[PDB]
Amino acid sequence: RSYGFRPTYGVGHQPYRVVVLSFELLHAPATVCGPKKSTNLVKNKCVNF
Amino acid sequence: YFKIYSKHTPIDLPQGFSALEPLVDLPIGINITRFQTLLALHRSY
Repeated sequence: RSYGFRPTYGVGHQPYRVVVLSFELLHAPATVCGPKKSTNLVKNKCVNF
Repeated sequence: YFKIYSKHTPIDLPQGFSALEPLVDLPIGINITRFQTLLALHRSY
């Protein structure tokens, strides 16, 4: 069947876009890794690199 | 985990020395047991 989407509808029958992100962790190596970073090239002083 | 290497030189294999360098970034699960060479011709088959 088809949806009768109209502007006069309320809030329960109006069009709602829904996305689902499902994460997969197979034994295969991971290729999608989230971001990271900071920024000091400190010199003449022993720091943790 | 993939692996491929290459190097190019101006000379059969000579008696000189040179080292091959890793070339891509391809981590894919394959029980690779095949190898195929692909040539080029102009007969247009």
